[PDB]
Amino acid sequence: LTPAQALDKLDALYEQSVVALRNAIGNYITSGELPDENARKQGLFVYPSLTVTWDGSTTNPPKTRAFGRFTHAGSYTTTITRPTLFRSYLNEQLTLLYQDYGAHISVQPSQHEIPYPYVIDGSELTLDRSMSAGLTRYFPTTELFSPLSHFDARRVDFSLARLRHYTGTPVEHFQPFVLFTNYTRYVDEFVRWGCSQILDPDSPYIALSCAGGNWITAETEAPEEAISDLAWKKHQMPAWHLITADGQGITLVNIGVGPSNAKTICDHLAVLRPDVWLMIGHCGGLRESQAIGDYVLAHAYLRDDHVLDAVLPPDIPIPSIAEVQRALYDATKLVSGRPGEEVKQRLRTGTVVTTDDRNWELRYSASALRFNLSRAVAIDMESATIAAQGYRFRVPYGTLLCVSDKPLHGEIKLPGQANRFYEGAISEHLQIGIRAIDLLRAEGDRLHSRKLRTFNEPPFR
Amino acid sequence: LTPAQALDKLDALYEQSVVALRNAIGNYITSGELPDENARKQGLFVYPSLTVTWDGSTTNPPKTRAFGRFTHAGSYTTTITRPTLFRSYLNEQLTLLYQDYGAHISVQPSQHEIPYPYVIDGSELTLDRSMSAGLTRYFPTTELFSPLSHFDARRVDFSLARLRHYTGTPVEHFQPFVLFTNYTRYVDEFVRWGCSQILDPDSPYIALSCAGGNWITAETEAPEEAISDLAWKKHQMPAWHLITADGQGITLVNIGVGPSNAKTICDHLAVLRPDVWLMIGHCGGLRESQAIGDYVLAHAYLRDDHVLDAVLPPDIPIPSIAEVQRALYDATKLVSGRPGEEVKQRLRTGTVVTTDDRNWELRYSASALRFNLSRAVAIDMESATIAAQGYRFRVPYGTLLCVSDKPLHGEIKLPGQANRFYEGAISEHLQIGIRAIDLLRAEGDRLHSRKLRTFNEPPFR
Amino acid sequence: LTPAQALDKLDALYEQSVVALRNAIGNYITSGELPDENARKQGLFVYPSLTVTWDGSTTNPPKTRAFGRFTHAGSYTTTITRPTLFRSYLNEQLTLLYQDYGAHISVQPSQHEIPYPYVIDGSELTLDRSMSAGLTRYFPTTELFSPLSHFDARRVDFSLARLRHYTGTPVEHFQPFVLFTNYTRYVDEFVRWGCSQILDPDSPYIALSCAGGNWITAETEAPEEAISDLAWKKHQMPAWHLITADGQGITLVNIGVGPSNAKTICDHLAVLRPDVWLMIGHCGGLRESQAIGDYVLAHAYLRDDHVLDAVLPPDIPIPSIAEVQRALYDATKLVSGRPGEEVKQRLRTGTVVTTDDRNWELRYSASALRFNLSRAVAIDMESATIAAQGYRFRVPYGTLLCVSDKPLHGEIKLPGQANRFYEGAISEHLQIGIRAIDLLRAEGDRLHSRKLRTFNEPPFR
Repeated sequence: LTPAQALDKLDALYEQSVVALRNAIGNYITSGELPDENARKQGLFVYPSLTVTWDGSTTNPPKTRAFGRFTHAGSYTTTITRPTLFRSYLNEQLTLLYQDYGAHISVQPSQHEIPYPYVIDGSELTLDRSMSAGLTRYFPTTELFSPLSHFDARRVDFSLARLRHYTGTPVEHFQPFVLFTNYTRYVDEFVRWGCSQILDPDSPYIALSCAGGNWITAETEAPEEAISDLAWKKHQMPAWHLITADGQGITLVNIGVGPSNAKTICDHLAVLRPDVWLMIGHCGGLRESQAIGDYVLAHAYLRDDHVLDAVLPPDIPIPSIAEVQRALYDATKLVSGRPGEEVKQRLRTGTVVTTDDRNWELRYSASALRFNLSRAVAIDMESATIAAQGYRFRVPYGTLLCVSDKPLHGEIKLPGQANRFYEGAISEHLQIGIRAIDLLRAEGDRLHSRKLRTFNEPPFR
Repeated sequence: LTPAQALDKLDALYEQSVVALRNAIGNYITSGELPDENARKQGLFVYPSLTVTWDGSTTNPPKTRAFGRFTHAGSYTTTITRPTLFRSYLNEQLTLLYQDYGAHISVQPSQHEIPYPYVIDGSELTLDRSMSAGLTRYFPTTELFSPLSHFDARRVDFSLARLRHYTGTPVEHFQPFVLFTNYTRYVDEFVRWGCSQILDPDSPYIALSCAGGNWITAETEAPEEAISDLAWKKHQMPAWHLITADGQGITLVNIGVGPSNAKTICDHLAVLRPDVWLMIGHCGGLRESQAIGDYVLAHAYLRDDHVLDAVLPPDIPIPSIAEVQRALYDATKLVSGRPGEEVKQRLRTGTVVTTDDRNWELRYSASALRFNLSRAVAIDMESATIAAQGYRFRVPYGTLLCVSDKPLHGEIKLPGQANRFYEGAISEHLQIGIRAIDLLRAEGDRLHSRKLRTFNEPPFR
Repeated sequence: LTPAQALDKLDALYEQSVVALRNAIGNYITSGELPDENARKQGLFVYPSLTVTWDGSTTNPPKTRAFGRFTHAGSYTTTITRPTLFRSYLNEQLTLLYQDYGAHISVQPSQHEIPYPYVIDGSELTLDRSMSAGLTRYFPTTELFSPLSHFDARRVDFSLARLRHYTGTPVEHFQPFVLFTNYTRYVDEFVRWGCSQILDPDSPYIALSCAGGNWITAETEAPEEAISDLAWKKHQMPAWHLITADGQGITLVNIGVGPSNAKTICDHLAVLRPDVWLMIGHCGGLRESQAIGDYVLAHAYLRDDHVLDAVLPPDIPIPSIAEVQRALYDATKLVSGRPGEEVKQRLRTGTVVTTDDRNWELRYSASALRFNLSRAVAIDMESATIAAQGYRFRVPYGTLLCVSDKPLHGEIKLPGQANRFYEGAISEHLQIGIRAIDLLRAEGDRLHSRKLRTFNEPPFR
């Protein structure tokens, strides 16, 4: 079986099942009819199942590529969902295994049914008590030889649903290069630069999906509702997508503040298999030689975020991704206009502390030892969490923060208040983020190294 | 008071005290005479004390330099020892503070006497029971406003004595660029390349101090006793110094195996304030795609060495020094020929596990989870310790190991056992180390960044 | 099936397999021929498998003996290797179970093939890339009801190989009574005393295997190369075996310094099932009443060695072995002349701290609390590790150190230098060790008590 073929059979099998389930649900709602246990066992509501096998013998196996490789020989499977949405990805990946390793592809009904909530397309239903009880009782609901991908069908559906809700955007609009910001003024500056890019008939950016719904293209009456204030009341983490023809745009998510939030957003955004996400936000400068408006390139993190300690113990080393570091570095060199060791007067590379206690100042003395011990240089509340999640989900990551204040030196200024020197840098900052992406996008596959491959790393990127 | 002046008064005061103490000791040994408590209180046996003050007001204070800076205004002091040995360093540092900040230097007797063992230039002079007791009873012994430097007089003397003993070399011969190796064959290759360098009338290398005593210069009968086998029985960590006129040579120390050793050696070598030390040794490849002879550039460490957990908790992040990473990377590009992106076929950049349990294989199962969790790529027994010590003592560090075997893939091999493919690269490996040093030496001050500065970082480098 | 019979069938089955594998390997090397999977399944490369069963009903079951007992009724099995080497041991053990319990012995091919490295007798192979790859791919490699013995076939082969490498000696020369030393001068004194013993036609000692190869017997031209300095460069832990007719000699291993090393050596030496190993080395005296040259009989250990914390938690109690303690005690009484309670002026029995941080002095204040809390009396770097390993592998153990300096009292000496009084003591010390062994050897089986038996203690000693 071949790539293109596999995709079609996936498309087919999937549509078939979702349609079959929707039908079953309606038939129950209207007449109270139940599905026949036999057709289900036969794979009525089941997700398609994609399997790739390798005999383990190829003359020149790619050993440098970061993804799309085989560690050993055998069969790798996984359930599939939204084949259309993932068509690009699925093809790119299957092709690599098909050609480079000459793998045996095959598609067929899995043993996992699609939870009914994931097939109810229009507005969520509003059945009475009994009606609901009956649904969750007679229909597929959510429950609490080697993996072919990182997430299985159910995990992906679960996250796709959330991404929409939190983001206030369609999962189809997300771009491969992500930018995370903890300050509202960053979106403002992003949207503005965005629309600008659309009108420029040279900028590949041809559209702008906005948290809330607004779709903005070259010909759009009043490009004002782009930042419909109502967004920040309906969506905990609004997103904005500067889309391009080939879908190599830039997606920006304003994760807001709290490690709790940074973990949550990444847990879902991860299923879309991004190429890289960058933390572009404000932070506190801990060194006296730092001036508000300066930049910090995180090269390590003191994880006082707690949110990921369970799944990733604090003594597990979270490294810097060289490729992402250079991009962030050079981007600062170019955008800030000063080439050479000149940048060091505006950029400090060092260890960043991420914490879940915003009023950490109230306990400085207690923190001070660890702060010194780790040669901390700045402090924030998302960095380490974003990095850690990138590390966990194999998504290149990087952190470039802008000093918005110096807690340890009288100058405490809560973002939103008058802080000339910080505020005036918000635009340049966002630009360093964007340029870093440009640089990384041009890197092609170089972007991805083997730095995050686990021993059991799935063949799919 | 000025730099040159301060240095001379230090020289003076020091010589005076050591001589005064040697005298006191002889006078006791010969006649049983004791020193007069009054002259001691006056500063008879005391070390000189160097003090630098800053009023805290300079128009353009260096804020980018990594060392020789002032965080705040005030008086910084420290006891001084072996002023002659540290003449170069002491001058370079005092000068920076004198000029750039216009600091007020001053020298004067401290309140700390020199332990008598540090002044007995002679290995020994046989004293019986009572003679000894009398000595430790009536003479200075080792009894377990801001800091100007990292180590005080006693701490330095302590380490200098050891460095000699462990190394089998004179502390005066140590060079600013250090190479650490865990395999005897590395020294062989180093010595050979060294002598060759001396004979070449273009290679700045004009001498070769050898563990044991042998001093080798351009005109030396038989440059054979260079590796006097007796060294490895008298010195737990033999050193070899390829000295140059200006003292910018290369020092190589064969730390042998065990984290216990790596810590010990660094504790002492640190007082000589090196410019960078590199871990050039063997390791086990944990990834299937690795081949014996390949290289590993550590970009993080899983610290299972235990030896430093007390003074530096495992959750404290130890980063990579960008400058050192590039040098190690580029050096591998150049030396292994075939540069560019082909290097990735021979060099893997990833996390290295350092452990104190050599037979860790006997417990693989237990380790496996953490190995996977940390995306480990290789395993050794010094890396993380050397790195962590560099981190602690503010000495740029880097690790570039060579896969000598693959424990997880039927190929457990021992350093001594026949390993055709590892042995073959030992020369090329050492060359990558040396080239990286060359590259870093040429970096001038660029080598030193602010990545290791603590909040209370001492003015002196 | 009977003892002698079982040993022969083991001998047979083993030789057969190793020969068959060697043949297979050659056939591959020369023609590229592969073994037939069928013959392998049949047990072509497999180790013999020794099984003993007990119906669980004997009138007077030995309940006092320390080893060779049955906890419950059932079948106890294990793979066997080098039957010839273990002939003595294997017989002695199988006999005890055969007679005392009337057990049913049986031998037969196991399910475990012998890793090819263990059958290549001469020197390790040096095949090219492909040749090696092919070997590890098509042949047995090292991959990472109740047990009859402590270690199975593979584990034993693994350690036998290492013992040779680290020790620089043939596993067949190892004697039942072991001495561990952390100072080179101990071997010197041992060798000297050894040759002396050989020449004396009353001393059972008739030979001396030396680390490096040198075999010394009564008629050996120049007994000088006994301590071939080259040993300490090729062997991380040289051994010397004072052999006797009946193999009840004394083996001395210079484990050098570091807990990492002590663990490693015991991991392997353990498979030879020694009768007892003693830690005879130097240490630091922590009590002012102690004088350099004094002895310390460890009766407990503060485990700051970290190296065994994983496998044996620090709160698990490591006791003293009464039998070994008496021997060590009396040996000090006899050898030091001082009889009765006079010994207490030269020997202090107390708790010893073992650490992996050699420059622990640099942190005294932090240690001091625990030191006091544990009534510490001396400090070293192997004791607790050797003791713990003995405890782990059921090998009676004991520690008798010699004070080589007093860190806490102005004499932070560096053993490997000019410490007059410690040097003098060495010979007497080594003699106490040797006398203790004599005493224990005479103890016959008394030596072994039930103090180390686990609940599942294997039948074999």
